[PDB]
Parts: sequence; structure tokens; C-alpha cells
Amino acid sequence: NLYQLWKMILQETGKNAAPSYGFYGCNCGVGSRGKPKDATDRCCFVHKCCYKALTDCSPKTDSYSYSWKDKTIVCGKNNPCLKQECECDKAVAICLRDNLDTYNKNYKIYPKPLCKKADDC
Repeated sequence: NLYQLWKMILQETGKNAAPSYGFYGCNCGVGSRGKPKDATDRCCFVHKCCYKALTDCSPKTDSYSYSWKDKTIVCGKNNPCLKQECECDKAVAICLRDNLDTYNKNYKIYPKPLCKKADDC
């Protein structure tokens, strides 16, 4: 669910996901995909594409189980759709964390409607 996604992002990046990534670039947080403004944004493009595989579960409201080991995310015992979902969230939290020397506070709150239309997943 959203709570788990947000917790992972906080755990991996050290930032609160709502203010820091809820409106970032053309892809992070609210709204649809768009042509990515940078690497942080790209993590979010891939993540929204990853959510396209969730045929029988809602990434927003369906809870999955995962553990947060010594700085490590491990997706738990889940049904197949929730497995996919957790792995989507895990990959975005690790991806965001990974490009943190490129995060652009200018993109934090982006005029998403002006974005170039997104390529096909």
C-alpha cells in the first residue's frame, strides 16, 4: 500500500516521500507518466510502468508484508500480485536513493500538465 511505499522511500532515501517526491518531475507521485526530467524522475517512470502489472491488487490500498533488515529491504510472504507490488516499491526506493546526488529541488513541485507525453511502457 501507499504507507509501505512511503516508508521504504523514507528508509532508503532519508526523505519524507510526500513533500519530497509527491509532485516531483513528470512522473513522481501524483498524476500520470511523462518524459522524465532526470534520473530521480526516471525511477518514478519505471515504477508507474511496474504498477501496470498489478492485475488483481491495488498498490494504493492493499497491504503487503516486507522487512527492513540492516539497511536492507526484503519482500515477505505475499500472494503473487502483492509480491509484484512490493518488488515495484522496493525498486523505486532503491532507485531514488541511488541518484541522490542528482535530485533537483527545482523539480520538487513540477507543473506536470506541461510534461512531454510518456513513452510506452
